[PDB]
Amino acid sequence: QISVRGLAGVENVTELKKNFNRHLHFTLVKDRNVATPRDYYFALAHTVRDHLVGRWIRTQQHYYEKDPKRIYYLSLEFYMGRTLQNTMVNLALENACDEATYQLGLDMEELEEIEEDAGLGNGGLGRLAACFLDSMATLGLAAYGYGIRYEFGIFNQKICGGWQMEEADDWLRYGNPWEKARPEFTLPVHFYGRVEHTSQGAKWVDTQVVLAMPYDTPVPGYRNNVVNTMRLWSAKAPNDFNLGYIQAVLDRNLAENISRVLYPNDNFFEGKELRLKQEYFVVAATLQDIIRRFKSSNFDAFPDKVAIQLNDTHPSLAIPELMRVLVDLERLDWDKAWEVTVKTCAYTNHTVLPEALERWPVHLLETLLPRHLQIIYEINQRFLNRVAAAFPGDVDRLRRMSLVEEGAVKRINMAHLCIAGSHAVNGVARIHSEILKKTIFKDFYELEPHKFQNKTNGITPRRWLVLCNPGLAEIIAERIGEEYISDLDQLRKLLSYVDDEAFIRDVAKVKQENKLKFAAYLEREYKVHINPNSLFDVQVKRIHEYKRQLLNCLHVITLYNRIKKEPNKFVVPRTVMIGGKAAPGYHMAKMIIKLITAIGDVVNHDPVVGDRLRVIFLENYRVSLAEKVIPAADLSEQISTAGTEASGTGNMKFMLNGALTIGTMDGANVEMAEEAGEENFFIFGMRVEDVDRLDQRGYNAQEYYDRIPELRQIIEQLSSGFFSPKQPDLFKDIVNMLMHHDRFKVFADYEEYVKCQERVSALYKNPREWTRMVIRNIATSGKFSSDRTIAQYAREIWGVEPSRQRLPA
Amino acid sequence: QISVRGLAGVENVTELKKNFNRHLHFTLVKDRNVATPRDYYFALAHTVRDHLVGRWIRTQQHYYEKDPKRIYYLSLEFYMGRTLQNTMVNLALENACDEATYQLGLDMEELEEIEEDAGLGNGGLGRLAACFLDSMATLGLAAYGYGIRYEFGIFNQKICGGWQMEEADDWLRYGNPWEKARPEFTLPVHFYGRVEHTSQGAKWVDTQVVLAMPYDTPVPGYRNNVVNTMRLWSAKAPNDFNLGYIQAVLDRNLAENISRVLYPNDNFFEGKELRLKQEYFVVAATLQDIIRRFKSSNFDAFPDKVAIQLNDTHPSLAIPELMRVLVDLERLDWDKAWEVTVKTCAYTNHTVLPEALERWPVHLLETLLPRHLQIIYEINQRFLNRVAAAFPGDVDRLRRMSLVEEGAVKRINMAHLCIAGSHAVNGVARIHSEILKKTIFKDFYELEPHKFQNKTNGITPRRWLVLCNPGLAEIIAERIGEEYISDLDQLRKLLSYVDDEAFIRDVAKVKQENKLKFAAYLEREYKVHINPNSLFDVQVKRIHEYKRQLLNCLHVITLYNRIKKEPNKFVVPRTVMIGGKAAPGYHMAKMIIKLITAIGDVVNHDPVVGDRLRVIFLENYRVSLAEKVIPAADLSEQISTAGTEASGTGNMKFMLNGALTIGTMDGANVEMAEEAGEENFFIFGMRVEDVDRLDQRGYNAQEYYDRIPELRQIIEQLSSGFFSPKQPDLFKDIVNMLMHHDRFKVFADYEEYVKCQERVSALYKNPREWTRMVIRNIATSGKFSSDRTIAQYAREIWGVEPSRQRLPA
Ligand SMILES: Cc1ccc(-c2cc(=O)c3c(O)cc(O)cc3o2)cc1
Ligand SMILES: Cc1ccc(-c2cc(=O)c3c(O)cc(O)cc3o2)cc1
Repeated sequence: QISVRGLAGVENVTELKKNFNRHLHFTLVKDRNVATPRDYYFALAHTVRDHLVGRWIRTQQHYYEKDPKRIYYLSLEFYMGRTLQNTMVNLALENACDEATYQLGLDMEELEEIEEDAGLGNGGLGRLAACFLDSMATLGLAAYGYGIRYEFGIFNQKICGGWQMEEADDWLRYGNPWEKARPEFTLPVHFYGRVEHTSQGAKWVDTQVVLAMPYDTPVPGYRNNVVNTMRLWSAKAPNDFNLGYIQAVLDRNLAENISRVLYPNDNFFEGKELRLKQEYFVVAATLQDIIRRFKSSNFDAFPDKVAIQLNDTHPSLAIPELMRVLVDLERLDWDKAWEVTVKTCAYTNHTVLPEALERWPVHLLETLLPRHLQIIYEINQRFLNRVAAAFPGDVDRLRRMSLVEEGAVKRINMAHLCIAGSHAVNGVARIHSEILKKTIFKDFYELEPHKFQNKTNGITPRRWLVLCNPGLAEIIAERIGEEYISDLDQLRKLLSYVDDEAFIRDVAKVKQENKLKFAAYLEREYKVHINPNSLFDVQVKRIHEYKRQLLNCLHVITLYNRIKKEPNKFVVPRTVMIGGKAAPGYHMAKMIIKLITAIGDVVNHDPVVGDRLRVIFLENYRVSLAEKVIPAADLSEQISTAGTEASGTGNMKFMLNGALTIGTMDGANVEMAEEAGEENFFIFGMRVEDVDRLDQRGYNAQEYYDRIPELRQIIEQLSSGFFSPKQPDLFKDIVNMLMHHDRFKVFADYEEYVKCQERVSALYKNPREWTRMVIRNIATSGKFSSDRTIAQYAREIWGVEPSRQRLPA
Repeated sequence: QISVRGLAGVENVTELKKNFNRHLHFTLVKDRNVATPRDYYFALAHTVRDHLVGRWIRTQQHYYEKDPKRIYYLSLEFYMGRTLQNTMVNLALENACDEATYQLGLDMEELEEIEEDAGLGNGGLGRLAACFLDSMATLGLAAYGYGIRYEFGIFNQKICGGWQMEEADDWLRYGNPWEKARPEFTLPVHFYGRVEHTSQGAKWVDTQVVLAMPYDTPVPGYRNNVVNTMRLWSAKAPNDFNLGYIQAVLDRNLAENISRVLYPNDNFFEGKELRLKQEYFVVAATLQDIIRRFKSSNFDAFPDKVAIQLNDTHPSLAIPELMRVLVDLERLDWDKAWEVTVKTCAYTNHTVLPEALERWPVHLLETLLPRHLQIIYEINQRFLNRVAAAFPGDVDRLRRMSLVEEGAVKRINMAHLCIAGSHAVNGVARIHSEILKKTIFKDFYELEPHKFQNKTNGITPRRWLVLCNPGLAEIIAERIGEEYISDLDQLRKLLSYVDDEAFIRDVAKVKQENKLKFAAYLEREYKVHINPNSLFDVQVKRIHEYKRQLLNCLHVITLYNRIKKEPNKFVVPRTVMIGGKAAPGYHMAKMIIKLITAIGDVVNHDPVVGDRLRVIFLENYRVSLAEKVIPAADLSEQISTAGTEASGTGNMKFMLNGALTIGTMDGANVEMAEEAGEENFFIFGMRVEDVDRLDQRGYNAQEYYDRIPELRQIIEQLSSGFFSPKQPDLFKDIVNMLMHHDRFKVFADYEEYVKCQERVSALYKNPREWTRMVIRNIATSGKFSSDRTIAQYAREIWGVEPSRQRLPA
């Protein structure tokens, strides 16, 4: 129907239908009479997968022929979402498949909805990995995603009585048609044991073996016929394992638990053994695989053929592991092995928040990875010797920079390990990268300034525009062509259309259609009635104190109280939608969810309010829900305390999809405002500098409570039980935190937020000027493409040249 | 090459090759350069599976159209072995696939060897299920095998220092291409809880739910285009299960352990909770499925549409479960529900050995299945009331016949439950069925003589002749045609060829070729040197006291001692091969294995012996090894104490494949000797009557030790450490048992065994007369086809007529 979805040729369509009917019969062992919609999804999935195979084989063949430098993206998270539509998009099969299925009397949209999300990630960090894979394939890089095939991904979130409940994400129940098991590439991973010092170096012995079995998933580039690989490792017990008999067999589960479940913490460190096992498991299996590929091309050339990107410190053990292989197994001298390691590895930092910092107790590493600890101590000694030589007598520096933290229990700072063992350390937005150099890694910067880079995050415009927002994609394509999808900078051409009446009409029309479709989706799946003519005010992201959903809650209650004070005065109608998962053990995050729903219970049922104000908690926020709600959004809420949100990526998704941003000068917000112009952005609140000023003198929340009557009223309402009639003291922990222990200074930004929100409403009253500002945002969103990001990684870190040239089909 | 393997048409071969190359590419994502032999096996497996699909869909469709009476074979064991060759055989694709693969430069035989056995069984009972499925498909019955998809089947057996070691049978590691998951047919199974008595009857509440997910495997009939279903249930935890968070996810394993591992006990009851869970799980999921199919055709008609065969007492809970559904859920009156149950269910008994009898502690059923216990007590009360009325004043009868056994702990006799709740009780050989009526079920017979039947066991001639012994199949086909494969009685026509020089030559030639091939197989896979001109003396079956491998050991040591006494005297050369698995906790069985190997260590390394005597323990005896060694055998050892082996089926396999039988008048041996003639059988030892005579007066083993010098020498050798120089007392437990606690009277049969073995050797010296006797055996083996067995089940128990008519392709 629409052009950017590709051609529906008579040949293609005939062929797709034939193969659909083939798979239904032979693959699914079903006829048309007994088939469920799930069968139909599977038939289509297999049919589309068939188009990947040739390209997948050719691409891997090609990388063998040409032997390019290989990029290894190590992450414990790949937040992939659904694969079907994305595959169709990148292969240009969407319209053909739409037509083929239509003729079979099926709605492709309905079939797409049957696919489970591969939710093998928590949030930003995980989704960045996913976007990166897409971009790396699109830019023709010989790149491999390496991670863990979790049996269970991020929990499914149910709301029960306004509270979050967690359900196991059994995503593999019905099978995964996208993966291919490679049992022939199974590799041993070792744990426990002890170190033995012989004549011929150190030997790790008496270990427990877990096997790592790889599953390969294709990563198609955008219309270039490149298909890269995501390899995820599954834990399998050896056959001699525990080998009364029955219990031995049952106890194989112990070993296989390693790949069982994704830890559901966002920007939080939990020092659990099972977590460390996951970290070693992925690192050990990957490095063996890397080295095997390399040897089928001495170690001098390793860094010319291998780049390893560490996604946060989660795979930091790659550094000691690479040393261990090089020193203990390959018998290189320390210094040479170290050179190779440093020149191979690069570290991306994702946050400065201290509770996220991985600091592993020594006693844990001692038991689990005895050899790796020795190697870490050796790295620490040699590193600290360089520091001593550069800064003679600066004993405090030595203490601050040590990989080993002294204290109650000794810990390893994995971030320090990463900086020491990497040739490049990058942040994920300009302000974040600057903060790293100014604050938490100041000492490291002073020693090795050359290591520290910026690589501002991005999002794939494939998933995050073409896929989720085809109507916007099309109207843009009608003006400026299709080239922009793989070259997002071309969106600037839209600036010359800012005074075009037809384009203004189109932008606004697409937004209205998206809103209608989302409001419909709500009624179908979660029976709730929302006004589509209202401003869609959405905050979707993990629930955190630092992300300040609470600040949003305060505004929501403010609007409510203002309506009640003056019922018969006009206000711009809003639907306020907040969505996100709390980590299961994060009490405050779980309380915030409850507050959100508790406000809804009051606001949504007040006759005086009408449909002027609605508060909706979006249940089970995940990738596939982001694809629905983001296109439908008017106002993007990016309201973290300045200095807390390293980058964000949600911010970029909304900008690309025609929502305006209300936000702080935090993370990539700063660069978005820079690109679009401050006049086209609803910037409010303290800057980083302001927060520092407040910290130096001390943050007294009472002062704000005393001086802002509107704020006082809200706190009195929370305390007295206005929002919890049956349990008047329900929200005492919220009030107490805001008043006495608020690290994120919610009250400090309250006044500027509310005022700035008034300005949003004022602009919304003028549809034409709203839409013109929207155009200025979309048209300057080009920088925030992961294509740009990966291009910068490739040139400035990995030392490879990206390519837009197509492989032969 | 050979005719019974079907046509290799130019069209067929071209088509198979095209589809092989298709699957390699699309299914396995491999090209010819990277493919392993395992890939090639998989490509062929998928290609052959493609030929099943059409027939599978049509057959199930047909059963919906015609709505025939449905047979449900409930077993906890299906010893299927490999599927590929069997599928090819039954579809007539063998030669075409041989040709197709040959042209692709591959050896099909090598690819076949890559397939894992589906070892979801222990021995006789399990293999009988498998043969039955084949026969039921071949005889056009609307039949379904129902069982458990164990993640791990019967352990793989390694010999280490002459001792059995067990390894996990991880048969699903590389995937199973034969199964199809049916998640849409997932069903809840309940455990624990408590009973609540309301106004409207009893209610089972507060239960723990496990889900049962079915996997369907095709069962092709022989060349009739019928494909029946084996449905095996897998345990899956519900998503709300245990739903800190991490542990909850990990604890899903608890629930899934139900389908994890097959209990590796042969004819032995182990009263473990996990075992009872397996028994309820398969019964609960199956009965729901049966009832669902039935309702898509009141309960009056259930037995006209449903037969349920219980394979031993393992699925005895089907009786209380059917009552529970009918009474508690469907709200039928007790008496009517009972009528339906009895008319639906039939019980096959597999042994009289008391340690095999399932006697479940009440406290276990009380906790796990509270409602089923109440129903059992109710059955018991009503049953005992009928007994009281028939035998007034016979209080002892009441005690003997009770479903509930009084004692230290109360137990339920599941065999009593089965007799009470079934319209038919059958043994598995004439002598066994008679023993049931005379001894262990005398009381039950006296009450309901009409219930007790015989159904002598059989083996499928497809697997056990055509598949494993194509050369024998062919030479038979050259004379009498191919019809015999589905009508084994036609083998009688071979009696008219007993004096044909050409046929005698052919029978002997095939035997020699089989021996050469097996002797080769030994060298390749287990580097050992055997004389192919020797008599192949084989005993393969589970290791048991009752099966008397020990008696065989005594003979072996006797031959050895005789050679040593007179080195320069001629003896017929023998290779003695004993194979079988011991249950992991069966100490005596594990000692016997050790003795066997210990004899080998002495005999096989004695220079004086030469190649006149070799003792080989066949490692990892399983279905696929039976297919190799049985065709190669000359003498079949069936030497159980009379009254112990209910039937046996190994006996029949050897008879079909041109080995002579040395054996006791036990089990089906009696009928084999009857069919072939006693003069064509090496019958020795006590009859049942003789054993009874010995028991009445008492078995004193000392008497035999005192009177038989040859026997005394052997016992002195065992005791003094002739066979265990380093550990002189290794075999004290063997000696002590034989002397003082031998339930199986090894010494009593010793003299007649050795003498009868002398007669075997004498006949072997005359090849022509040996072969003529072989022909008389093969030619009278027709009765022992499972086709005959199933035909008798169908007519005399199930009330359905078998059919040899083909379905349209
Ligand atoms: C700034 C900031 C960041 C993260 C957190 C956080 C995140 C968690 O997931 C979390 C948890 O699972 C258990 C717990 O006891 C505390 C926790 O705290 C708090 C504050
Ligand atoms: C006649 C007869 C039959 C079966 C057995 C038998 C079989 C077993 O599997 C077994 C076992 O696993 C553990 C054990 O302690 C004893 C056992 O005894 C013994 C004698």
